[PDB]
Amino acid sequence: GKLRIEDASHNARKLGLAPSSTDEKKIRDLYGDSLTYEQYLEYLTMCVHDRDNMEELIKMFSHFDNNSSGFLTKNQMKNILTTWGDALTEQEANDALNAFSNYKLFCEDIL
Amino acid sequence: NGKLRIEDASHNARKLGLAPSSTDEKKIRDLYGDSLTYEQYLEYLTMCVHDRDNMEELIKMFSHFDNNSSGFLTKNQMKNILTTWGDALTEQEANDALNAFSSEDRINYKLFCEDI
Amino acid sequence: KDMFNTKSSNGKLRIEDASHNARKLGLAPSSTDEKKIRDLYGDSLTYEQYLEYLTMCVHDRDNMEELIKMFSHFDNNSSGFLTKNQMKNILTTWGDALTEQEANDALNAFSSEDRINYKLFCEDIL
Amino acid sequence: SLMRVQAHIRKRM
Repeated sequence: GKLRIEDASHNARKLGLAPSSTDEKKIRDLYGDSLTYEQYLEYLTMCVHDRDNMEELIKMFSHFDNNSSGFLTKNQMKNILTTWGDALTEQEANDALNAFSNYKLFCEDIL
Repeated sequence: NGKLRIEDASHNARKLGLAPSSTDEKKIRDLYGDSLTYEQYLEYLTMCVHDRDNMEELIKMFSHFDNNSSGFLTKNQMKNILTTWGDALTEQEANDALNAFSSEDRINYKLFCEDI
Repeated sequence: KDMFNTKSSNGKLRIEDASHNARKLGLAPSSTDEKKIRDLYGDSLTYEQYLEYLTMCVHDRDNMEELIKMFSHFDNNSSGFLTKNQMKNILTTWGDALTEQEANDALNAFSSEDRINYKLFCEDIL
Repeated sequence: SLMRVQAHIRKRM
C-alpha cells in the first residue's frame, strides 16, 4: 500500500465522488489500511458506481412520484427496488428500509 | 469556396477517431446554423463525446431490464428507460426516435444505441 | 458495486469504453492518447493495457492543469479570459518564441476578435 | 510548459 484509506476517501470526496460507508469497510477488509495505485483506481471505480446508482435510483423514484414532489411508502419503494427494477434483493430491501419509520434523502443515506 | 462547414467538421471528427451520429449532426446545426467557428467546432467534439457517454449509460440500463438476455426490449419499455435515465428525453422525443428505428415493436437496443 | 450492471462483457475492452471510464474518473483522454493506444495494442484492451491507458490519461490531466494554472497568473480581468494582446506577449516573449505573425495567425484561427478562453485553448493544444 | 504550447501551434502549420 501507498496511501491511507481515509486519504483515499477524502480524495474521492473532493472529486464529487463520495464513498459509501459500506465501501469504506470493504476496501479496508480487502487491502488493509493502505492502497496501491491500482487498488486506489479500483476504489475510485466503486465510488463512481455509488454516485451513478444514487443518481439513477433518485430518478427512478421521480418517474414514480406523481404524488406532487414529496415521497413514497416503505412498501411501494420495496416494490420499485425489488420486483419492478430489481436494483437489490428482497432481504437487502427489507433491512435497508428498516433504517427509518423522502426518497432522495433515502438514496443519499444508503451511501 | 464556402459550401458550409458542418459537413467538414464531421469529416475532421471522423479523422480524429470520433464518429458523429446523424443525431449529433442534427444537433449542432440547430445550435450554430450552417457553419462553425473553431470554438464552436470544439464544442461539437465535446458534444459528440458527451452523447456517446450518455449512450453508454443507456445501453447499461437497457441491458439491466433485458432479463433473459434476449437482446430485445419493447418500445414502451425503452420509452420508460429513455424518459427517466441519462440525459432524459421527453416522451415526445423518445418514441419519436423509437418510431424512426421502428417497424417491429421489439427493438434490438444494441443496434438502436449505435445508430443514435 | 453497480446495482444495474448485467453479466456479459469480456475478451478485451473497447477503447471508446475505456475512454468513457477514464472520463468518469475525472480525466479527459484526448484523440492523441487514444490514437497511440490504438497504434500499440489495437481496438480493444486487456486489463493491464487498460491500466497503462489510465496512467497515460493521468499524465495528460496533470499537464493540462499546469497549463491552465500558468495562463491564470496573467488573469487580471478577475477570471476566465485573456486578450489576444496578453496572449501574443506570452507566446513571443518566452520559450521557442513564435514570431509576431505566427502569434497573430494562430490566435486569429482560434476565435473572438479580442477575447480568448484559455481553458479551452489548453484543452485543444493537448 | 509554454514550450509545448508553441510546438503544438507550429505543428498546425
